Amino acid sequence: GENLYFQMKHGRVFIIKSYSEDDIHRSIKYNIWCSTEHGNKRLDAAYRSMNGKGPVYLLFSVNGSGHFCGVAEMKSAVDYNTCAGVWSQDKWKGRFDVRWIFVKDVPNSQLRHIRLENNENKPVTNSRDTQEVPLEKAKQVLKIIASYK
Ligand SMILES: O=c1cc(C2CC2)[nH]c(=O)[nH]1
Ligand SMILES: [Cl-]
Repeated sequence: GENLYFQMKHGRVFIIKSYSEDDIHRSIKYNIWCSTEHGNKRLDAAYRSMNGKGPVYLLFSVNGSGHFCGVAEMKSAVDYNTCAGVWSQDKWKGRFDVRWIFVKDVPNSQLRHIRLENNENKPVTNSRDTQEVPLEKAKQVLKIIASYK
């Protein structure tokens, strides 16, 4: 048969890279995240220009792990003045709401043939934190993540 679900012109998709496995667990538990100052600025702009016309998806991967670990949607703008030190390292300023919609490990081998024309045609699996994913490649990534078993 066929699965044409992801094949939608409104939506923006970003890679999230975490050094910390603990912080992934905490994000899933409490449905919150924080990036760097410049990453927060990037995500906040995308969320606030989307005006709720479509989702901002976050594709999570722990640095060095060899796999993605799940997918969340942004659910709020960035609040830059929040309690410090709630994450494994005290390196972060602020907080935004997410909603994890998918938690499972997807090996990089399933995804490394998808390349990002906006990042020198490097594999999507070689991205840095808050690398944006072109929509047509994001649809391919989401289908692979959803279909993996
Ligand atoms: O390793 C990390 C850990 C976090 C915590 C959520 C703040 N954020 C990030 O971008 N990388
Ligand atoms: Cl695009």
